[PDB]
Amino acid sequence: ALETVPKDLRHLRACLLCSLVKTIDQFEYDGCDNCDAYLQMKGNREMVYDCTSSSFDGIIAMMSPEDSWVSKWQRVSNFKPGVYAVSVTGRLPQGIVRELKSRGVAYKSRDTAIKT
Amino acid sequence: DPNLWTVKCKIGEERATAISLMRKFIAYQFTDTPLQIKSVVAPEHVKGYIYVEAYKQTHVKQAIEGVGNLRLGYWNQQMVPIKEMTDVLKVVKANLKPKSWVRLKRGIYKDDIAQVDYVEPSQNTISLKMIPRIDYDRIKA
Ligand SMILES: [Zn+2]
Repeated sequence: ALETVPKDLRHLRACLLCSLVKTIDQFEYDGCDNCDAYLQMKGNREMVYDCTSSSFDGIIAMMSPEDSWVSKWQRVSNFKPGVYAVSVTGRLPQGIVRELKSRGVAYKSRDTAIKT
Repeated sequence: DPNLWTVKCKIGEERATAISLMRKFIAYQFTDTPLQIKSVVAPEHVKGYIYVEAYKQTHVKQAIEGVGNLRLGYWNQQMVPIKEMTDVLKVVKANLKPKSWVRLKRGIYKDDIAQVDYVEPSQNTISLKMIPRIDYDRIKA
């Protein structure tokens, strides 16, 4: 859709669960689409900087999760189309990750990149 | 499994090409001439060409028509082996973490190692640790 497309290249962040790369204005107004009920992002800015982090590299133009090898490798087949990444460095604090497992959300590390 | 193709591009324009391609796909997805491209990879370390995912060469050949940026890489479509379908996504250590060591390019402390202390969420300025090198105003006039 036209709501998930980044509008301006400057001031872009990325999520850590589904690695959703968009613009800060969309994050403040729309927020993470693939996971909204379990993350509570729409209607505030502090949580954006709490969970999402700008430390990420790599961009991919994802259009068909159901039929693509990159999606299977990244484990993002059950997500909506959009611009994702391949390496998001970061880790959520010990106050938000706890409730994800209780509600039936498996927290995995999307930082597929290697260290040294 | 789908194949990954390679197309040449200009040096310094990789995110603009990606956003233009996504806009074209979104604008021409409900028409009689859709795009069969699955995905494109634009790694940050590489600069000078981009990748594209599709089964046949005709798909990407007819999907990059009209664009004025990929005109250079239009008469040749190279195919990479299946073993290279996993090294492109690899990244060697983004690169923004506090209490880390970074280097400077401009200023006076050129080619010197420093250390990060605090990061501003505004993404406009960042603190840095370094030992001063000035002469304390004794040599200069
Ligand atoms: Zn996410």
